[PDB]
Amino acid sequence: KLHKEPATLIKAIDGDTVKLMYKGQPMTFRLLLVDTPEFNEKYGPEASAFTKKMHENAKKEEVEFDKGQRTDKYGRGLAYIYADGKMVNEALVRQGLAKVAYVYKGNNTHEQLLRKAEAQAKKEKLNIWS
Ligand SMILES: Cc1cn([C@H]2C[C@H](OP(=O)(O)O)[C@@H](COP(=O)(O)O)O2)c(=O)[nH]c1=O
Ligand SMILES: [Ca+2]
Repeated sequence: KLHKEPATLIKAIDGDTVKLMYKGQPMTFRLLLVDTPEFNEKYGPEASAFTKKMHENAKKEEVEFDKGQRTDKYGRGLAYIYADGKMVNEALVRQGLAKVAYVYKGNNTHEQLLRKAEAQAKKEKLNIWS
């Protein structure tokens, strides 16, 4: 029911935002359903590094919008972002580098997937959960 669409990296930003070219236009994307620590907070650097590596090493980046709001109040695109088929949002949670967060009704298709990842991260006492 959701669809992956093409994009190309313009620039890594931090754990939960990235600059991508989408339909030929530069956009800042904010990753749905997650919150990484800000760069100055604990695990912030590690979260940014993690996403910078995923995004930059990817051959193919893709954007998947949910069923709701596609842009937030700051004009950031709201999407699930995939790096060579692997969801960055979920990877962050699974590594304990983000919390599931900002779960608004109707842009929450992958909520349960991410919560499962968070439970596994917490069980493994990874990073934020250490
Ligand atoms: C993830 C997400 C954030 N936002 C807004 C809510 C928060 O508003 P406030 O700025 O007023 O706190 C902010 C959190 O983003 P950041 O975590 O990037 O700051 O982004 C949405 O509106 N929709 C979303 O899906
Ligand atoms: Ca954040």
